[PDB]
Amino acid sequence: HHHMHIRKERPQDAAEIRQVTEAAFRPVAYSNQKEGEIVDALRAAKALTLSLVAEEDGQVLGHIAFSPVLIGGAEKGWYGLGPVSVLPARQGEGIGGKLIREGLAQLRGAGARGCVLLGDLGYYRRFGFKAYFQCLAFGPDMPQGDVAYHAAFD
Ligand SMILES: CC(=O)SCCNC(=O)CCNC(=O)[C@H](O)C(C)(C)COP(=O)(O)OP(=O)(O)OC[C@H]1O[C@@H](n2cnc3c(N)ncnc32)[C@H](O)[C@@H]1OP(=O)(O)O
Repeated sequence: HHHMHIRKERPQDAAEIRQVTEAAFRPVAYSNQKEGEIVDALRAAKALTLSLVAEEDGQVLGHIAFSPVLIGGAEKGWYGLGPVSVLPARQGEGIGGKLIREGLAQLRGAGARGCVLLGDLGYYRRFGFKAYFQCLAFGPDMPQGDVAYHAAFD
């Protein structure tokens, strides 16, 4: 019962998810510390498409959010990945990678057409993202058009 496992969030997790998110982003120099707010706003708007936690000994160690993105104003089965957050002390152990791979697998399994993200130049290549935006297509390549994240992201 000391094993880490990944599962979908439940309503009872909201405070802890936000605590982990805010801890992860607190020292991030370009962060305006809105990532916790964003997750909660996505949830409030029913736009938190997928929300997974990594849990061990009843504690949330990490979290990932996915939400729909519009392309040229249209819903085309594309999602944005983020935020993803792991407790600072438990980073560099593969938790983030496990959350990302599992989240992508669940999106694909539910009929998604692709995922986009903004982030580190090289890290996300291990999940198939290719290069602003990085993109992972589950079928045809990403259709052209302005990418808009949900209003929660501002
Ligand atoms: C799209 C977005 O959401 S961008 C915003 C991302 N989130 C943040 O910036 C918040 C602060 N940062 C974090 O919370 C974390 O650093 C995250 C979520 C980005 C990554 O979570 P982690 O659990 O540390 O991810 P993970 O362990 O899979 O990989 C991190 C690095 O540790 C390395 N690593 C992990 N496990 C091992 C291991 N057993 N041996 C050697 N290296 C390892 C990884 O290769 C990676 O380094 P690399 O990019 O040079 O290859």
